[PDB]
Amino acid sequence: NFGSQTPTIVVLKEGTDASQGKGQIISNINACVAVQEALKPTLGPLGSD
Amino acid sequence: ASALLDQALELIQKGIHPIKIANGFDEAAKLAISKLEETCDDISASNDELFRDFLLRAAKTSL
Ligand SMILES: [Mg+2]
Repeated sequence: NFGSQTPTIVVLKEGTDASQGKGQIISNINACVAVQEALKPTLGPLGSD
Repeated sequence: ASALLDQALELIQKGIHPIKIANGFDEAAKLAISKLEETCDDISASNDELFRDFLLRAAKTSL
């Protein structure tokens, strides 16, 4: 009422990411598999560095 | 060292695993050292007069 703007209140502070939907927990799986991709060739005595 | 890497690059392109290349260089390094160790002779039997000559021989080479 103090102004014609009347902004809409956002629950979370600006800059916060989103979640739920579909694939949020899948995003955490692909992050661990990509890290696993580097450690797989290092396994075994014939492995690399 | 670079000569070992140049000969290793040709072996990698042939499909050889890099560890198998490193395993062959380790066994071949001890065979070369043990071979040259048998060929050399001991100069410690000479006296101090001849011992100075061997020091003059290796000095002129490094200079
Ligand atoms: Mg020198």
